[PDB]
Amino acid sequence: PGISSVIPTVLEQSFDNSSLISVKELLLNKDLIHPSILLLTSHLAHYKIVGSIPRCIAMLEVFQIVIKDYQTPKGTTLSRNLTSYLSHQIDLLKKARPLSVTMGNAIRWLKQEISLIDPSTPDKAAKKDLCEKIGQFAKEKIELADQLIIDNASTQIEESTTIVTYGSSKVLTELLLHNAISLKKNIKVIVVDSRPLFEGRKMAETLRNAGVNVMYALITSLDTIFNDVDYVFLGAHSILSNGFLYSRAGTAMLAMSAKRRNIPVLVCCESLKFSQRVQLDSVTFNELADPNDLVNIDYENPVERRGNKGALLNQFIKERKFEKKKLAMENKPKGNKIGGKKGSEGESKDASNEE
Amino acid sequence: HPNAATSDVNVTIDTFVAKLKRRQVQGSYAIALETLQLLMRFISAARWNHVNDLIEQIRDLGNSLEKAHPTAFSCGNVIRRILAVLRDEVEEDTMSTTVVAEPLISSMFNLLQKPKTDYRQVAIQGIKDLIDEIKNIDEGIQQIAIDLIHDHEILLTPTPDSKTVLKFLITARERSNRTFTVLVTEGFPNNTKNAHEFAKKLAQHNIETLVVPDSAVFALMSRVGKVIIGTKAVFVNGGTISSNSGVSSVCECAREFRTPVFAVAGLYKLSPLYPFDVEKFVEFGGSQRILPRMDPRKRLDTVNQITDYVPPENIDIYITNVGGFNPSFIYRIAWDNYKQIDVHL
Amino acid sequence: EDRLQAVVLTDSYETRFMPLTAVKPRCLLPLANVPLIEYTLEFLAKAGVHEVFLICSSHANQINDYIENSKWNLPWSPFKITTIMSPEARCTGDVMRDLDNRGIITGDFILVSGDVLTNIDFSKMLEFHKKMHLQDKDHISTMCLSKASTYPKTRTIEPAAFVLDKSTSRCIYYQDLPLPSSREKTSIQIDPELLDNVDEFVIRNDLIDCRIDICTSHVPLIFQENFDYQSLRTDFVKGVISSDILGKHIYAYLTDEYAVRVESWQTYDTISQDFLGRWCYPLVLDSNIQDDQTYSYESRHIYKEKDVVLAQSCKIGKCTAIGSGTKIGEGTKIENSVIGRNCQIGENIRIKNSFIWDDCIIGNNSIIDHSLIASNATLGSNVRLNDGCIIGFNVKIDDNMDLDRNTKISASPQDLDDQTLAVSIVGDKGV
Amino acid sequence: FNITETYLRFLEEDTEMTMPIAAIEALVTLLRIKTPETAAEMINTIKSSTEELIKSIPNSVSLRAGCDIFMRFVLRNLHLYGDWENCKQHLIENGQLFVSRAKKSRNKIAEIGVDFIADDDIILVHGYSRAVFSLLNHAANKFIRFRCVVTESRPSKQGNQLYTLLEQKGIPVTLIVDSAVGAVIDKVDKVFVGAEGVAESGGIINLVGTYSVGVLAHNARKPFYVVTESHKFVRMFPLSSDDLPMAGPPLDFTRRTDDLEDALRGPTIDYTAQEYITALITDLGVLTPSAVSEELIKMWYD
Amino acid sequence: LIRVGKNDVAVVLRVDKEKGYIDLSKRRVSSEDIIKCEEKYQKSKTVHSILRYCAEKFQIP
Repeated sequence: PGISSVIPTVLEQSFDNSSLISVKELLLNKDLIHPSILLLTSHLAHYKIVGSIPRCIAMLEVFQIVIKDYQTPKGTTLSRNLTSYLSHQIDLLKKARPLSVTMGNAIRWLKQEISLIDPSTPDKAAKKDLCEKIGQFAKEKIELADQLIIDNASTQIEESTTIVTYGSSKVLTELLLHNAISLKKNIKVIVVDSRPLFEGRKMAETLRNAGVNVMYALITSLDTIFNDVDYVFLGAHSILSNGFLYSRAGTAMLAMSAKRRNIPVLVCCESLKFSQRVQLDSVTFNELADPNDLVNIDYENPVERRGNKGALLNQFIKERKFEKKKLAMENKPKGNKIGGKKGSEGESKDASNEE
Repeated sequence: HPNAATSDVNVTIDTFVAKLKRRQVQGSYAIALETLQLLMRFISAARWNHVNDLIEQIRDLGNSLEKAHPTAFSCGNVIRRILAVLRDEVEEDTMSTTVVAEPLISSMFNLLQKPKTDYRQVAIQGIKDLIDEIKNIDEGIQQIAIDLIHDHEILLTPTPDSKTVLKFLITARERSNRTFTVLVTEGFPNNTKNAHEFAKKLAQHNIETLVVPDSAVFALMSRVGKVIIGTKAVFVNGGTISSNSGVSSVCECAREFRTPVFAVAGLYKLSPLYPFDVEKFVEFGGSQRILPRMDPRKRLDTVNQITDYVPPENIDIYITNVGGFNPSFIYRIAWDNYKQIDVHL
Repeated sequence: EDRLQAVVLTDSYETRFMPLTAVKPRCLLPLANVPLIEYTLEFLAKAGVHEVFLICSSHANQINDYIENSKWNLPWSPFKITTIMSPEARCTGDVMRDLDNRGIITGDFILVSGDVLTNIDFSKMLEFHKKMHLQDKDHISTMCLSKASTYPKTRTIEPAAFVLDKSTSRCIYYQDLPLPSSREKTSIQIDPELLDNVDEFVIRNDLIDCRIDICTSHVPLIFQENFDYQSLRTDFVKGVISSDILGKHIYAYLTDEYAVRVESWQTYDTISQDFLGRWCYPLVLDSNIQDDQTYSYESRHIYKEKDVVLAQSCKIGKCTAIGSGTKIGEGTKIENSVIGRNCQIGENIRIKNSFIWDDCIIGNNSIIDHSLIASNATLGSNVRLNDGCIIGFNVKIDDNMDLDRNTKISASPQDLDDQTLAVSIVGDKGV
Repeated sequence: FNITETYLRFLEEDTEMTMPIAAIEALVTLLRIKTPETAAEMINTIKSSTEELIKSIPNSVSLRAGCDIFMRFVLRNLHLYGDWENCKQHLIENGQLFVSRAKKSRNKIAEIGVDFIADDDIILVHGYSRAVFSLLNHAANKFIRFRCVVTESRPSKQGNQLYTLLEQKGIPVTLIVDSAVGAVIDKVDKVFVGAEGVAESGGIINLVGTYSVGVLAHNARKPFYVVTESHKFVRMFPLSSDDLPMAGPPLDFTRRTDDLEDALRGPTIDYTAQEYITALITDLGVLTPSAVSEELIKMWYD
Repeated sequence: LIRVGKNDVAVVLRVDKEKGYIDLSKRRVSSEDIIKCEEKYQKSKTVHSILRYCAEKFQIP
């Protein structure tokens, strides 16, 4: 059946609409669930590496694995309880960590596929062709697109560069790595780190693993870092029907700063991340997590100090809340690198109707 | 001028220097107090015979102190104030010794045109007055301060390091008729623990407290009503040095959204010297606190700073013990406390 | 708790710096355009010193002169300098014996071997030492230790493996290995004398040497008693462990923050780099300690003194310090290198990770990489240097020369190639 | 046969057919000699010719735009899957036809899209375009109260030329230096601009000074307008504030001279952001907001 | 679909037998020809493989 109720810490007065609670340690579940989904959920819940791009790929891989493992029952057809199973999986995912736009798209695609082939064909012939098709799709709309984006970026970069970067966006890491290795230009990389997830640190580590000249900074230290420095790059999660940048935590402020100090910002996005859902603020739907992330006192993740703070429930009238997904302003980013080479962010849903 | 003249007459200068260098002394108020004490010691013990020479000596001492530590503005300010106090008395004396018209309190054309007493006691009294002034600032702010914040309004608080700002907040919170929601920005490499402490204090006081990370400033900005700075030093044109980390960006954001930006500090923190360079006055922190290891960290050059400088364009209000002032007006206040020649030493 | 004397072991590690230390004393040499003794003195002051004692033998007159010239000579100082003059060349045992013969040792005396500069507060350490002393009557000396950079790889000269306790903080074994430099001996030994008393055995290697010692009145007496101990780390600590005098305790203080002593050349360079960055919390040059100094702070870890002149259009990298009275031309690429006081740099010079001492002329169209130039030694036109090339005192490198990796140049005007006279050895010229 | 030679044909004359149209015509002429039936022998050669032209360019942008448009048209042509001859013939016809079209487009612009200036609205004109001038002249034939303000253009004294063209129609005019342009926004109602090209982002590729003007307009909330013939859509993205594929130097700091020789190397091409545009007047309907980008998308199918 | 590396079936339109210009088409190709062309390609590859070991062994062109 699962688990219900029992939530840690205060519920707060403001920003109460989305799930923030749940299974962290498993106790009593339905005896039919494939464990790979559960494992994935466990990973996603306590993840520090993933950021919009790889999650969907991982999900796809999991689905493929499931298909490979899937065996049709002797009585009922191929699609009878499969849909129910899928629904259950979705519910589990939501309980663990809310579904992204890419994930939704993937789900839609899966549904379409299900509709395409009606229950009449044998087992070993259908899924052989399905898995191949899915692989082909993956090759087409993801990796190739990424490659195209990279190549576009390559021509767009001039001579003598000093760049400030943020996030654990895989595409950006790929880009920077490419710059370092195959282009052999005068590239300087400055990294910004955030409190909820150590993405900046990871980026820095990756850079080190290549051998790049790295400056390391935070959200607070920005007034002195400019005083020569030109380009600013950000990692996007999804672009809505309005045209606003619906992305991760510390991006919008950086963009604003860039705008203030002359030189504009450039953001990268895929040709599948676009959504039909309409929202213009972070209050509508937001990725909210447990206040356990904002407990550690600086330095590193595993330290555990008995300093000043370490209580939430016992404290009378105290609201410790943090947000993960933000909505950045429309006019501030100028450059968008998508499947159609180059374009403005004001296009919004030009690819959505195109499909 | 070296320390050859002062060795057995005054010894505490070295101790003061030591306190400055290795940061044994903490909080600008304490520094100011120390400076006052030093001045008192100088006055009670040393010999003068002449007045101009004494003034020159004092100036030299001030210069030396400045050279020893540039980030200690309060120390300088107090000295300047004392000099100003001396100067007026000296001027008065000269008029009696010899034995004038002015449109206002000070004249510009007097510089162009050619122009024993118990002054020691007066000088001593000046120091006492200064001490008294230092003692209570919050009592002269609260009569103006608890008039701005209203019901169902939301406050945003960068820099909780200052002791005055907290007090100001507390005084406002005391009132039963007034209710407000508080958003607190953390400040990672320099302000975190202090911020936490502030939050705890707020909780204790029984007010609605919201702890906000440095990245989550943008999302809540549609609801933000007022902005308050925990500044450490005030200057001529309006620009201020803030008490470490996470002030500039927030101010910029406020400016963008046209959110009112308040500042509470005091006139002892106010300096008659100009902040011509950000790089000269602002001191930087430590690299060790950010990231562990040393051998791979030779490649990873980390940038982190203590103090923060905010332009006078963003900040509009400077409420002190006297009253409410502007960045376009505060210069005159400084002049009323520090004289024309006393600026350069 | 108050009134503590200091004894500094100076002029001990000569000829360890193989090119230098022949004409001028070891400690008088500048770290970052300012003498190494000063930092040590500052550290001592921070700790809490009431009287200063220095051990001099090699070029003592110069040291004396320096002392006379120094700030502590004047009556304002809480601590006065009185030097110990001894016969030439002796071990630390002999020095200790000599000290004992004289007799100034009272209570908890401070003994520092070499020159150390660190950021950690010492009062707390002192308090700890006192409290531990108050526990049991037969307590000896304090040792300082700091956490290393995760994995050891740049440490070959002194990679001491410390087997330590968590409850008492006490050393069990001391061993030196040349394993990363030369793969001949890769072995670890544990003595079974203290196995069934400690129980909590933590074997560690990643700890850096500091060699700062807080010592009781027992130590000189001990030294007098057992004359076989010439050294203080290799034989002494081990002896103490193996029960030379039964029922005795020693300290090993653990700190998370940075603390490293000066030992070799690469290590020295690393220390300098650390100093340049914000590794040490209060130790910055812009505060001005020597009073004659006029250093000021600038953006991107750049130090500039007063009266420093640099010409237009010169792209700089990261972490650069320039001394007073410098004249630098056009088209220079400067990266992670310190330039000395009153140095005259020409035109079109590429520098990366190097080090330049006081008053040096760098010739036109030259490339300097990871190499050190000592005081009053000049570089001519077209000189190409590689990683770790030490240049001695007053060496005149004239027109057109190329030197390969790890080439050492003599300082005194013997055994090593390249001499102080005109042109470095590509064509035979010298004494 | 050469396209460059053809281009160098008109110089003292012109002032009629759009440049991008002449280039297109030249291209067509080049094509209709060496048999357009084969795609292997022809398209590659055309591309090579275009590359050569690009290499030879002194200070022109729209040529590339024209050529790519032509290419696109050609591509569109052979989708009917009929026969090689008829399609080829049609293509051949479509060169002179294209030229003919331009005039009609101009006429359409001058009759429909001239309603902005009616109630004595004072116009601030900068950046020479033929279309804008046509609009102006055609607006004087309807006897409508209007007034003109001229900002001084200095590439090689084009401002004077401009003022000389307005004297033929007999209309009061005054000269304003682009330094005191900030002082006078009070009596002047609206700002109008002629562009060299329209970017992928939406922004305008223009002349010696436009960005500043745009900024001023934004400050004053008096609307900024761009009037161009609809064929200046190039696949170019100015990502930063001071970057364009320019033939001239982008702010070159010249060495310490004495005889005053190297000075006049100031930015002769400037770029403004996408948000500054209020209305863009084109023959293919009254469209502005994100229309150029849409058109580009339609063209490239991406 | 196409991009890099993937096998695509073509049919020759126009040939210039003088200097070297070859025209190709994909739309004229039917579903029947797909396997055929692939098979041909495979055969060609096999032939190439056959005449490579020989080249290697005797060290001849």
